[PDB]
Amino acid sequence: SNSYAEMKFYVIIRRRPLFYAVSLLLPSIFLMVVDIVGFCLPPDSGERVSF
Amino acid sequence: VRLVHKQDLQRPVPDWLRHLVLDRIAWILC
Repeated sequence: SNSYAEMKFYVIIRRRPLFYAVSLLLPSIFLMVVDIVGFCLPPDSGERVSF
Repeated sequence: VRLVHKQDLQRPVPDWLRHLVLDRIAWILC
């Protein structure tokens, strides 16, 4: 005995994976290659551990 | 720092001894 009218609007939005790209993957690979540089340090030095 | 260290191994190769301690030394001195 009581019916109401609905008009739905589905707004569909997609994110732009650019601002979150650099801010995420770049520092990770940076510290990664810095660690790779860190392997070149001889175990005898001792500064490798602190590295 | 990998180059200069006491690891009780090896000897300086003459081929790269002349290239660095002789030639590059004169090149750097000037």
